[PDB]
Amino acid sequence: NQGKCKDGLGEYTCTSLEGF
Amino acid sequence: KPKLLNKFDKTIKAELDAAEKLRKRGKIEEAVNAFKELVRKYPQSPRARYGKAQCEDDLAEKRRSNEVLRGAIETYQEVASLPDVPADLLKLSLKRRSDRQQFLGHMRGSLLTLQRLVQLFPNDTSLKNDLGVGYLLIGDNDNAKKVYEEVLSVTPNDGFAKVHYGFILKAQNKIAESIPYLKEGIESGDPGTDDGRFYFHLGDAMQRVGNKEAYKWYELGHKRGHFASVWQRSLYNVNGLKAQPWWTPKETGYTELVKSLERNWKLIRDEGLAVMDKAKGLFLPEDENLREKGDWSQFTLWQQGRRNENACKGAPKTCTLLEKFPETTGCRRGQIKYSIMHPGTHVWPATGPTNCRLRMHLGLVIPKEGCKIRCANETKTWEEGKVLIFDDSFEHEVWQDASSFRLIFIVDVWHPELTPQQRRSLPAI
Repeated sequence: NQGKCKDGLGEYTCTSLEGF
Repeated sequence: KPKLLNKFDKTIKAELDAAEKLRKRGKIEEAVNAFKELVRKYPQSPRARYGKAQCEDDLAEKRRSNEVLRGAIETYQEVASLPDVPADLLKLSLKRRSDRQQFLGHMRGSLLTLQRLVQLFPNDTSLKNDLGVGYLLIGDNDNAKKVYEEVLSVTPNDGFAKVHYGFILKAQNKIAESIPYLKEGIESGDPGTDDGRFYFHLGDAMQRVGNKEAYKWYELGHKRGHFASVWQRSLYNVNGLKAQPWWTPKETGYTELVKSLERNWKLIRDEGLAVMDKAKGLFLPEDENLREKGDWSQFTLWQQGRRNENACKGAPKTCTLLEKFPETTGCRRGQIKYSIMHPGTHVWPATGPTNCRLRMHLGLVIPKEGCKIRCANETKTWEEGKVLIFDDSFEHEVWQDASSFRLIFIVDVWHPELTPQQRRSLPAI
């Protein structure tokens, strides 16, 4: 999403996943 | 009934089935070995290969291994690379490859697989929808938008495509246009449309356009379990955390941090003013489409629990002071930042992304009138040298109608009920 959810919730996903 | 067996595989169905049963009984040891024997014995069999891959996928499950899942991802690939692969099996194998790449975090790879799937199956609209998700996940909203336009042009009633189109429109500030798509897609009841992401933004779009319908949808989203409450609509939550719009320092337990901020507020102020004067470019405009109007910029010292070295060269004493408080410098779901807001500014009602932080505001330069902040149903004012604390996972709104700038210092902290383990493990936001 190459942008971050700082003050709001505007990105499709706010996190980066990597594992279990 | 999925057709997974090509002509040759039909001749070895007995061995294939025997092996699948060992997988379905959790004997991933034995199942891996049996499907391995079948792959050696029948190196061209797609179903044997798919069995190997499914067992590799399960083994990466048990041992929770990126190398393991990467192997399974190649084996799903291998299935697709064998001759005479049945279409249903081809689709299953590549779809799971894309999904497991995403589950691992390889969004670029997933995207590649999804493009392949759409080339292979040009009439499958769910695959096209899935491709749009891949684009969204890499932050490529332009391509996502075209994909969902194509879906709708063929199947204008597709609810999944409706909600996602409306999401993209809303994110682009096309608020009014966004509303009918989010509403109709939610109302479709189709698979993947019952997602709090679309309730959240449908309500927010309505509020921005002054359509009183907004809280109706908020309530519906809370009815379907997506929000903690109508007033607290964050989506990256840990349930079971105390929920109130406004906190006292005592209630939060971070009494020592409040003391340090208030006792040393003038040093923090002066360092921020010095950056405003000599390095104003370090203040960046708010960039999450939260303003109706006005000028609002922030100078960030920490984000996702990582110190910004250049920034802290500009506020060195403030960063040194803060380093003593891991409850904030290690809040990987918050920031530490100066915030300047000028007259003529109105921040739309808005919600933060996580209930895992509380937000402290230290007043640095506060005009005597014109500045205020509402959280939930209560509006408050800042004070120079004093800390306000609110849970920004509740709807909040800000106004700046003074005759000079308002400067505060924002210090996010882990929600106090969160346990050390959670603070180490929660993904960063």
